Amino acid sequence: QLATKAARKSAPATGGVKKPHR
Amino acid sequence: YSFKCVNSLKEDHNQPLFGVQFNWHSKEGDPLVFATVGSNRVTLYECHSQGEIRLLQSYVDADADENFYTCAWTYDSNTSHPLLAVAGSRGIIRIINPITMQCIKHYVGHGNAINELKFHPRDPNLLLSVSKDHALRLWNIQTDTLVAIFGGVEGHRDEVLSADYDLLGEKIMSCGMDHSLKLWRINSKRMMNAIKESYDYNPNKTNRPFISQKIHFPDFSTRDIHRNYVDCVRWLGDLILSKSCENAIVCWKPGKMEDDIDKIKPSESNVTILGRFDYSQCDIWYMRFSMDFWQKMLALGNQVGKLYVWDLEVEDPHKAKCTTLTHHKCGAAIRQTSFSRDSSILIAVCDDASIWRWDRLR
Amino acid sequence: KRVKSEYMRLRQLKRFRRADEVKSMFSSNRQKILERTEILNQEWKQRRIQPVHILTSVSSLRGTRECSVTSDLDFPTQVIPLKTLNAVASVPIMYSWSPLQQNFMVEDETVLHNIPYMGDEVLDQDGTFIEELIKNYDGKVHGDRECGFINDEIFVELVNALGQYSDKIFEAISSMFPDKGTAEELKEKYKELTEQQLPGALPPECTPNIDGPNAKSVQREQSLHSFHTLFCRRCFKYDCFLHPFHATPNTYKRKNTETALDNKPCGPQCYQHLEGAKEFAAALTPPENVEWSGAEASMFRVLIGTYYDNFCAIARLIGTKTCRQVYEFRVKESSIIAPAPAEDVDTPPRKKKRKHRLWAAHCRKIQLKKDGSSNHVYNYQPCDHPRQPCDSSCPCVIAQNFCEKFCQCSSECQNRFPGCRCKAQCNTKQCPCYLAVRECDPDLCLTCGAADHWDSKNVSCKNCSIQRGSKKHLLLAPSDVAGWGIFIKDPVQKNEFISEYCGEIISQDEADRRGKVYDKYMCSFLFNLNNDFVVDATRKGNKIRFANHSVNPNCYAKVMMVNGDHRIGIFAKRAIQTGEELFFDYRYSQADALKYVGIEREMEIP
Amino acid sequence: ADHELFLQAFEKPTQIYRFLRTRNLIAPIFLHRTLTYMSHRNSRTNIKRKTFKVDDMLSKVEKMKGEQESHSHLQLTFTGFFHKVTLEVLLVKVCHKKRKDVSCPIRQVPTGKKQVPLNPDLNQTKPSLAVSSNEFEPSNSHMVKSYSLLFRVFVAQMTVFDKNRRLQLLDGEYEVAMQEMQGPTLQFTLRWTLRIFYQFLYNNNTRQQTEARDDLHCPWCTLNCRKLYSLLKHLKLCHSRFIFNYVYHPKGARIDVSINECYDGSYAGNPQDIHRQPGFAFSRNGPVKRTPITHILVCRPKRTKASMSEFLTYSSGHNRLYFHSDTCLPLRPQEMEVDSEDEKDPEWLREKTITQIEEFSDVNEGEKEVMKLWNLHVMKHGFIADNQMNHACMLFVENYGQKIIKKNLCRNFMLHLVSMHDFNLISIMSIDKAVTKLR
Amino acid sequence: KEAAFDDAVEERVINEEYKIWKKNTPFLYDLVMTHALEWPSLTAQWLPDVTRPEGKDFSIHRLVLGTHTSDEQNHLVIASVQLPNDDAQFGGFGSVSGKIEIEIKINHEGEVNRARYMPQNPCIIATKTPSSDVLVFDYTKHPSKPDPSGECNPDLRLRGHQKEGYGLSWNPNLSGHLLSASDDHTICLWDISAVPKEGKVVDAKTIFTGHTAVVEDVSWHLLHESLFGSVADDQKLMIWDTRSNNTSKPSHSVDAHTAEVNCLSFNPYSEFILATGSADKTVALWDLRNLKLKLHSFESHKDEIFQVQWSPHNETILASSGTDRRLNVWDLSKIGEEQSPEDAEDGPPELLFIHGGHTAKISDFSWNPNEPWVICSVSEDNIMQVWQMAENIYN
Amino acid sequence: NKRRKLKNKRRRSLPRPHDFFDAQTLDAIRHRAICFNLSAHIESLGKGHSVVFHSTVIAKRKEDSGKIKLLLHWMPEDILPDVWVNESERHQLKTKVVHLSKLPKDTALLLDPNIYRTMPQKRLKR
Amino acid sequence: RPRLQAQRKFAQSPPPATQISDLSKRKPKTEDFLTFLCLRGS
Repeated sequence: QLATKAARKSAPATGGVKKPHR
Repeated sequence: YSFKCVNSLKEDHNQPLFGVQFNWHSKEGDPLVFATVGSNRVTLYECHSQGEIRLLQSYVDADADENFYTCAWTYDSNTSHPLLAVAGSRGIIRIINPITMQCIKHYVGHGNAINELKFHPRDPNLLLSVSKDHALRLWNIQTDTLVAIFGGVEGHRDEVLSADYDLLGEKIMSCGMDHSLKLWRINSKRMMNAIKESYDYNPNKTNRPFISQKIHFPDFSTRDIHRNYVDCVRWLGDLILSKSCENAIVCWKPGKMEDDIDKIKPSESNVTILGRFDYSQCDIWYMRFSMDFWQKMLALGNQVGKLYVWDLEVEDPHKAKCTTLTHHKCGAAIRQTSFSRDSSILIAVCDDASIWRWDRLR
Repeated sequence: KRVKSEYMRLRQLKRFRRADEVKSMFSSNRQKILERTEILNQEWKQRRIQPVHILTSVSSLRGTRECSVTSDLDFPTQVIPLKTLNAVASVPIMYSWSPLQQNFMVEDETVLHNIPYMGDEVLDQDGTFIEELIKNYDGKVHGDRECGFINDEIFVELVNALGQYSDKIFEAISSMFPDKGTAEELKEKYKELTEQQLPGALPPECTPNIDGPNAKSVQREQSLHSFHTLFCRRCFKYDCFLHPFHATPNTYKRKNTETALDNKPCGPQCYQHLEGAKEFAAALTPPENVEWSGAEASMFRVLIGTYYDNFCAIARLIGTKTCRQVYEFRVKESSIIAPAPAEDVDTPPRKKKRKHRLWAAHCRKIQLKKDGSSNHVYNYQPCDHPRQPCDSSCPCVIAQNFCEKFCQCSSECQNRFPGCRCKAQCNTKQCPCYLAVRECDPDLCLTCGAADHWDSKNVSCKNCSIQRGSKKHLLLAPSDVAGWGIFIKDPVQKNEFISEYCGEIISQDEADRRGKVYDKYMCSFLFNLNNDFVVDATRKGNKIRFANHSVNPNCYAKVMMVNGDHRIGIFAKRAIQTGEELFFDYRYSQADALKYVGIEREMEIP
Repeated sequence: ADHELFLQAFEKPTQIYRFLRTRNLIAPIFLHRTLTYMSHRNSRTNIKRKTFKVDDMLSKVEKMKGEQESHSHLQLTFTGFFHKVTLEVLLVKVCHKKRKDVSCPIRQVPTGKKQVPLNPDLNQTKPSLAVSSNEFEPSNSHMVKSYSLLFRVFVAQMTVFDKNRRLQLLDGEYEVAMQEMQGPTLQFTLRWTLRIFYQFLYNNNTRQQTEARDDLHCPWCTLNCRKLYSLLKHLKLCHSRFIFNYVYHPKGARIDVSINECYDGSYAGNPQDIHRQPGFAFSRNGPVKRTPITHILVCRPKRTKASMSEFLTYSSGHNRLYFHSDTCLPLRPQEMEVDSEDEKDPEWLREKTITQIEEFSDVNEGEKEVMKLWNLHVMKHGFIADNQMNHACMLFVENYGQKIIKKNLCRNFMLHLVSMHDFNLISIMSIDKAVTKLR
Repeated sequence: KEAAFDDAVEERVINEEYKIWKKNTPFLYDLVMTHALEWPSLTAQWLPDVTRPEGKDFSIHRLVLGTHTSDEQNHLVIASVQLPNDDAQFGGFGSVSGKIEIEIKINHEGEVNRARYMPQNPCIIATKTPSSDVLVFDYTKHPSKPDPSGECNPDLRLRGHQKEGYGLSWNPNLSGHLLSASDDHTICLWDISAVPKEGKVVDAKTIFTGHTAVVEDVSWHLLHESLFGSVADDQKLMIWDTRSNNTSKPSHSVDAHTAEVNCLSFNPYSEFILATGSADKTVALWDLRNLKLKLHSFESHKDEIFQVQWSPHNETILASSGTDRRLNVWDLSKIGEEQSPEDAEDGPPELLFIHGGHTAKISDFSWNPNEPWVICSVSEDNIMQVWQMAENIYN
Repeated sequence: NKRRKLKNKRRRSLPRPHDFFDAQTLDAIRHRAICFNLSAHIESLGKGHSVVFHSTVIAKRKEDSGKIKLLLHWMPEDILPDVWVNESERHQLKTKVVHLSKLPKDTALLLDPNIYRTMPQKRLKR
Repeated sequence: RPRLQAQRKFAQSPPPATQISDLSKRKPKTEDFLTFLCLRGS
């Protein structure tokens, strides 16, 4: 079951780390 | 045990009524007076002999659309004037003085419609309000301060429907749509200290607001009595009476038959049913029953207009009695019944905005 | 089944005697009534009250409406002018709730237990919605299938009477009663009837308290069992309201040698200073029959596992015995004890780990594994590696998350996190934590002041407010858009912490059910936390729940990680002064955004 | 369709303005001749100098011309009274009302009386005379508003002087009548010794049509607007509770009118007074404190020219009423202060934790009590960092040191310390220190 | 009773009138400013100095104000105000932070009945109190932050009176000379020009006891240093020429109006013109030359009149304030000018303007220097207003 | 802004602002207006801006010469005073109509208490 | 059926566009409407 999906308040977020020093 | 229909009336706005309350504070010998609330009006009447009924006063609200639901008579200690209080769908509490024909106080704070109002049997300044907000509120109508709020983490969960005081005014029963029945105490030292403080508060003396008391946990609760809505409860000494849409009233007591009411621990988990009362065609909710002051008779309306009456004497509940007074005019529904301080007269209201009077003949 | 047939058979007697009893009850109750009512009446006899007068038409209104009542019987009709009432001001709708300052765990609910009521007109054509909700819960509602009632006493009587002639009876009882609904309870009652005995309040292996009279010598594990099984390390509390208790015990390695170990005279009855015990202490590396109480014996057993070599300290704690007596008792009792492991670690390498760019390399590996579909953030859980290293089978490694300090990963794990080092504020883009959104833990960043000033209320770090919880003062009042709203008291700059968004935490599917009812009324409080959990503020939370929606708001929400837990923070999008209302975008789907929230408050400026 | 709706919809506003009309004609708010679009009014100009030191001279000569003349006792005889007993005559002086007086003071002094015949008739005479000196005095010109004569037998009255001190009585034979408490009367003698149309809409459900008469006059307040531009401006600004449209019917003018939707008119005084209990609201009999606010409404008008084609304010401070978070009750200005009604430790949580702890059965009291005591103390302060723990325990026994000694449960406290040290938070250097500090 | 119902109806009628006025304001004023205080005030006075910052479109002015709290601490306050100082400028007109801010606060005992600054030194200010004395202060000697304890140095208070009063005036030409009038029916003159031993005790140099009723007002002469007038409830205006040595017999005494007199003032430019307002709802004027001729009467106020002030920068402009919740501005050059019937029904020609802002008794009002056509008004509703009348009315 | 577009601020359905006028006060105004109109007859005769009075003879005075002045008092008993009129002018001023702005100021308030009031009505301070 | 049915609360179940005089007609609808002619604009 669980076919339906309620509307939730969602705040996305993503992030890298760094580039090594050269 | 016999009543006869001597008088009946019908309103003009033809909107269903919901309230009847005889003024049980009348001194010995004064005329019998009562009131009834309809869609947006309140009406007063006085009972005369030979079945005569006289219209005294009326009030109406036109600022907004609302349905009045309930009322309660009281008096003023300062000057001993009759007092009335009303509420409706808008969640507004009004107090009216019929001597001056003017509203003297109004109270706000609830979020949804109000379902019932009752007063402390001993102290006239305490008012209990039951709302659809899952909360019960207690007001001191004299100092205009709010005393107690019932509800919260362990309160009701859906639209509390009714509440009742004990005969001595120190315990309360609450019932709602969630099949749950709960007990609440007032004797506790904390509660009485809170009331005493509420009687002493001057806004000009302190910058602080009055500190109301919050109560989250009941003294006892259960949900096993009924498998449907419960919308009326009544104390009977130490026993409890309740009804539902299951076409039957039930009387019971908490715990075992040996369990004293005052020794029940909060973690109690057993109940003892004692008896049932049978009727027919109660297939809707929001209908109420009533008892006389002397606690010797019981009356309840019916959907198709019939009446059901029992005695509260030693008559065993298995076959206590079966009394059914009937008339052929109206069969829409009967919401509430009312007695006087004595058992002289009984009053009922139909769903078609009509009033019916029955007069006792021993 | 004929279970009811037997129930009535006994009920004939049970109802008979019960009848008598209830009669004895009635006579008692009716007596008390007779007293109480009388008392009330007496008080009512002490009052005088004014009578009411008929309505008199005041000249103040020459023209007004009137009401008349028709009489069904033979009476005339009276007419009376109406009386108007003064107006009062209403307030928007609200529901009950309680204040909160953190998240709260909630177990899933499987039974409806209540049926909502609509306006009685919407469902007149769409009654199907009730059946669809029923199918969502699969038809389980409390009260339904009750088939009467059972007090568990008649059930026990029937079980005793229902002799072999257990399984079928239990199944029938479960089917006929939602209260039991299981044969496990039937077997529990069967066992209770067969045995009808209990060892006591303490567990089956009775463990009386040390401070009680019933002293009994027991080994260390049983004495500390409850403490080890009940404590939660993360919040430092017993029975945390936001942590499941499934975790390993405190049976972990530790530094075996952390004491001075300097021999000296402990006193007159000193364990050392005597050639017998003085040499015996090293060897184990005439006694007296003192009154070693069982509580004292268990105390010695527990305390041996704290020093293993200090008789002076142990005897100092255990006042009953003596240091020399303690050594003698160890020679008597401790001589038969089992040997200890005495393990430890060294961890020499410090040089190569300094560069630490390989940590960024492994971060890049983790990211590139599922970089494209990295939208699926996962809840943190401490990984356990008893023998194997933190390889690709590591629960944290597969989870695509770093290893917090609570993990069992080795002290030199490459999957751990190094921590911040910034100097001025750990708030700008250059900060490592600020990039991988986190809050500097007060055990790692010793530079930004996160560790410092834990008791005081002034720190340089701007990335540690949520832990310290310095929210701003907020006022409540009706909003200018819909219902209530929140207003700010004092001015605030852009990109500053405002407050958190607390509430109960539930599973995704569980939140789905509540969404169905929330949808019907077009009002909701459900906020998505991560890929597994959803936070609901309907029944608990704080003021922030009232914030309204706007397409060009002055605040924005951020999902952040703090000490392994997800949190939600609100920050300002521009400079805000006194008395303005707060908004942020709900990020709904455009169709649902228009369906639910179609108020902009402003027309097209151009 | 119950048209009583339409009527009832438009009945409420009209009367209001009607009342205001009668008020405005007598209680002006501002001169209509100063209005920018009413410039045809106020036909005069500001061009004038009028030095002051000559204005007196113009008056000094004028007072000479103003003094035309002045008056210079009285005697009157009463003829027989007539009807289809002694008489009474009184002199009443009315003075100006003062600050402490609620009404104009009056002083009735009798000058005398005479015995008149009881209902005499004409031709029977073959007489009483009243003579009045200068009872009034010049100084009274400062205190007395007026004088009057009163007659009784039966009441009658007359007045001697006008507002300008002009005597209203000449000499001659007068016949007058009197009332009691044609008919009774008496006699005596005295001797000094483009067509415009309107449409009313009701949301397209119904409408009414009328034609204006005496056009260019406001049908509500009767203001005379000489131009369609000024008329439209006045209607759109003053009577704001309606909404108007200009249609330009070829007959000269046609206006369609509808009811305003919002018209956000509400009490603008102290916002708190709306929720005061009746009897105290609008007390207006004592100073009251309230929050500061600042508005601006006029900065730099443009003063553009008239244009018929066109016819087809920030805040600072708190400007609303605030409510308590839990009880939804109004908030007093002083109650708004540093009290933030929010802290870390709710009481319901403190009760819930204890009741939940009591549920477990495999635990003796000696551990439940310690667990509750430690948990409550932890929630009191909210430790979050491991380094704090060394101090935490130190403070714990500092607060409950008396209770545990009273409870006789220090052994379980030591066991708790051992368990904590097992979890790597306490050091062996502090385990004994707690017990040493205990005693 | 019937009074409550009528008051209820009036409380709504007034609100409707105010709503109409606020809607119609824009085409009447060139400037409208409003600000709400916490406690009400009974004083109004513009300090003479003015500062104007370069590179901006506004000037800065300062205002003196009192406080009459219910039961709490009382304060004497001085605040700043930013008035637009441009013709093209039109945020509202300037910055977006704020245009009004308090800058000086001093503790006080009791409320403030009256307060005026000394022209010779704006720092020194006088103060009437509910007590039977007068206080003097110099805000430069005290911190802006009030002392939490309460009362502080009185700064050389005075003595001589027995009841509270309202009269207060400094001598424009002679420093130190000041006159006060109170319920004692007396007029007290001090000279604080030189008091080496202040000791917070200085007795009135002279006392005059001409009026028998309660004295209402007193004001020095605008050119002479030995002339002034006295006004009381006796409906008598008395001219007191000092240095005659007669505290009982004045130089002149006449009856002004048929009611008690409330306010009196002198024309700054002319030497002889005097203006007076009384409870009679009438405004009168006189000349020092001859006093037995009431020169003219203005009849528009519907209740008592409590304040009159001559306009600086203009020789023929005057203002009147009363309890009618209205303020009038009159013109003396248009006396008796013929006007059209509609102009007549609008009002008399000599009436120039009427303010319609305040919704209660106008407690106080004040002109200012450094600005030609602006006045500040204060009412008991904690309401302060600053406004400029539209230019097109004149020229 | 220094110079923004004309006033423009609207949405779909903003909250209703709870108008202040109640029916309780509206009925009082209705009754007052009805009684005043029946006592003034302005809408029928005064065109909404004039008040009417009806005169009646009071006293009959004869001058020493061939003149006879008669006193007149008007029915509404308004601020107007009684006036002497020559007998030759009789029957020409039986009823008078006057615009409202002309009426005496001091005694014009007698028509209605709501015409103007001092809201305190009892001043505690000066 | 019995366990699925919802619970019910209640039972089962002008030509003349005359002039502005309409204003004078609208307010005084009772108690002797004046002008004796507003009845035309009903």
